[PDB]
Amino acid sequence: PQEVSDIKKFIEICRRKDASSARIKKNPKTQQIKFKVRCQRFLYTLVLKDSDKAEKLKQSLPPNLQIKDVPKRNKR
Amino acid sequence: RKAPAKFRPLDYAERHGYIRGIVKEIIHDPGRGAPLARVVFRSPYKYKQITETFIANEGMYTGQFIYAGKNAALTVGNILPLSSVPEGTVVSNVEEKPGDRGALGRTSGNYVTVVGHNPDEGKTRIKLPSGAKKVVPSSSRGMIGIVAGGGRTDKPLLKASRAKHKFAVKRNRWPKTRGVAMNPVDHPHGG
Amino acid sequence: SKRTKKVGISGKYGTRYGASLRKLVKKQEVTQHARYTCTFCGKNSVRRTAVGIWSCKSCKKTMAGGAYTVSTPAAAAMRSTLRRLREITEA
Amino acid sequence: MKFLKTSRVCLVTRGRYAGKKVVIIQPVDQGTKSHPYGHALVAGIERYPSKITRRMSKARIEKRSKIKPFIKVINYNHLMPTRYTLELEGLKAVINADTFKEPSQREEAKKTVKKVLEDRYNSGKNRWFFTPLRF
Amino acid sequence: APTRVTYRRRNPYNTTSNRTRVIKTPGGQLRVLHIKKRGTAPKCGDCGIKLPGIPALRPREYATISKPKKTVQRAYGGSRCGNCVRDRIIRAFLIEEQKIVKKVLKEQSQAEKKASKK
Amino acid sequence: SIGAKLALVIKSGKVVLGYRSTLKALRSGKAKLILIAANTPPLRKSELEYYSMMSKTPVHHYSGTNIELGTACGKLFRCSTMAILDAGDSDILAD
RNA sequence: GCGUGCGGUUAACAACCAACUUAGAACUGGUACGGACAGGGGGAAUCUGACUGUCUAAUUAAAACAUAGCAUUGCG
RNA sequence: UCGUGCCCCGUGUGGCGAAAGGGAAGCCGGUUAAUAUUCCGGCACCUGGAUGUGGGUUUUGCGCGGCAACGCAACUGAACGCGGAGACGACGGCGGGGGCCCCGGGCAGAGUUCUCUUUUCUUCUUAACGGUCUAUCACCCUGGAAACAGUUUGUCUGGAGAU
Ligand SMILES: [Zn+2]
Ligand SMILES: [Zn+2]
Repeated sequence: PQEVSDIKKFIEICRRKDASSARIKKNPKTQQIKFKVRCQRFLYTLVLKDSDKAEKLKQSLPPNLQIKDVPKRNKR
Repeated sequence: RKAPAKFRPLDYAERHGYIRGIVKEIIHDPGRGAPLARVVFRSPYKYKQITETFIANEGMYTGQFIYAGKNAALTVGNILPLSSVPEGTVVSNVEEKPGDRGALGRTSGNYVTVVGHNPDEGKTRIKLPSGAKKVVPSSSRGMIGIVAGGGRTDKPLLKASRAKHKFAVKRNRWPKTRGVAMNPVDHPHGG
Repeated sequence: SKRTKKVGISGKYGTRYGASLRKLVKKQEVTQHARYTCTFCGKNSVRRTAVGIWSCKSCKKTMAGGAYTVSTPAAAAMRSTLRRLREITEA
Repeated sequence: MKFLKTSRVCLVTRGRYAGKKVVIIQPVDQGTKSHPYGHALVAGIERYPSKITRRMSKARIEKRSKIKPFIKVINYNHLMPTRYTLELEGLKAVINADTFKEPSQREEAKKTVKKVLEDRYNSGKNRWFFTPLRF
Repeated sequence: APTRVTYRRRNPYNTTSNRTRVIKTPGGQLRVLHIKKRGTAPKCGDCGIKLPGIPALRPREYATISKPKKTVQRAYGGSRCGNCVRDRIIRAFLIEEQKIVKKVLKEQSQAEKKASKK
Repeated sequence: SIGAKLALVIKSGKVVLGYRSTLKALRSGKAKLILIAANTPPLRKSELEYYSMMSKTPVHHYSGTNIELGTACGKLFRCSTMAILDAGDSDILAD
């Protein structure tokens, strides 16, 4: 797993061909949001403070990339 | 133990001039009371250099240049034919015949004294550590000086464990049971 | 503060092995455990590593020496007569 | 007298250019604020010209006679000065103290040093300076 | 809480290839983890000191890391230390200068001998 | 006699004791004499001789060790090489 | 919040934090106080083997054997 | 191409022999009546191969910076050589780190409660793999130390350059 700190590099990673899926994890107790994109070798996580612009980053994300919200319970 | 303690084979460089080596390590040889010296010489016929193992004479040190050959100087650690040294010189690892890489005067604190020369028949009279007199060919080699580690036997062993540690790596029979303590079928002294 | 009258370093052996044998071994232990002055660098750091092997902790020189002393008197006298013979041969 | 003067040939003993031969462009014996010790501004050879044999073509000779230079502020303790001297008029004030404060000035100075050193090497003189040290 | 642990492999003996350390899992359990032997620092070929700037790994781990991490940008870098390299440079220069001096002296003596003979 | 001359230079003249200060003196070119101990390493001895040849400085090979050279200088520490910068009232330079 | 040029060693002072040993004193119960547990009896000598160690698995553990030390013989 | 040859090199000889020696690489959670570092889920690693993209280098052809120790994502390297690792005793005290043990507060749950006890007990966890910032030894630069200094529980270090 790798942290991405640059929004430009995160956008290029999300536009990579081997980016199969992506998910959004909301941590309201720490007031933060995590964008996790699954690629071939690594899972890339971008950590942001929760905000309106942090929500509109999903609009700048590619449309063909499937993006899902992480639920409160990880049902098997 | 890694290698036997021998001179270089008697080659053209030692027969006609001298060849230089460098002493890299002075190491402990298990089962031997004397230290060994690892000396690196050049090969006169190829680019790779050759590592030898000598019995170290006293006063030899790491980084020292030593010289082996007919025209080598008379300095401790140098290897010379017996015809190249004067009378009264003591030497170590003296060859019985030219080329067997050392036979006489090898243990710690021991040496062989050049008593005299017979240049007509090319012979050298030498005195051995036991006191014996021997005649060898004058082309036999020897290393100038006395074998290091002298005075080893002066210290008492003081303990059966120290005797056991000495002889375990030497393979000699220890402990020794007296023949008179045996039965008549075990020893002629038995009974 | 001196702790023993005469045994010295042989006091580790207690009452064992005999007084004469302990006194005989004491000389060798004292000389083999003493520190010596290096003839190469001048520091008092030469110590025995194995029998006949003496190394300097400072300049890392290893020297073939006596079993329990750095030099033996036979080898020192031998160096003197070797120098004499070399001078005679050269001159 | 003093020997660490201009046109003095030295050997660099420390750093990336250890074992390379340099010529002193400028001695700074009293030091500066940036380097408060005796030091020198020197120019030297990073990559030596290759050996040239009698059967090589002209193109191969021209390829193998190329010299890669470098310039350096160097402490006096990291130099081994030699009895050789190398006097080149084209290297007069080729570098100074604020040359090393700007990357383009370093490139222009290295171009000048390369040109002058290649002229001297093609002259056939000072062969000890252009042969590498073996160690 | 259960505090005692077991080996996770079929070797039951405390050999040099059976080193373990204790971890606590996200499941709240005390467990062992089998670990490798510590890597050894590379050492200078002349003096034997540990070389600064070089990682200490098991021997096959050096094949996975890039070249500038395995060496120092200097002649004999990653093989000899800086003091030994400086000694090599100074000794080489001085010995070749002495060879030139000896050759000059030998030529002068040979010329003097030839003049005396002629 | 060289010990008496050395004591006179310590009393009256100016010296620097040690390898790095000796090299700095030779680089400055104001060194009048160099003394090298007998047991100085041969590489350092050759380096000091080359520096002194390039600066035209006389070299005296002191027959004692660095311990003896320090004692001759009057110090309680060893000294493998030293530089005389000012002779003082001694005639050590006239030899 | 950093650079100098000074100046002073009563910080011998304040604020906060922390642990286990050791010594001394009063009072008090008593048939017992290392209250169970755990845990040398000691001394005068003689013979004997120097000591540590070893053996007769399944009747003998020893003045037996070994030992360091000493002495002799043979071998270049 | 006299086309059916010539040159270079030297080191010897193979195999078996360790589920405690040496050795490429996997962790956590869950799951069965019975297997699990092997199954499932998530997240990784090693070895070998092919061949792209981006980035790098180069018109001063094979990088730049630092006095130096050396650094940085790269940053050519055959023959033939040198070196390091693999790779190493026993014992003693001292210092660092993990885990365990111990203590205080807080939320939640449980037990005790004639009286007392803001009480006694239980959960309060964080893997491999990575990133980043740090951690004794040692090494480098300045400088030149007797009124010797630095310093460990243990007296070693310093003009061969200490503090
Ligand atoms: Zn030394
Ligand atoms: Zn080194």
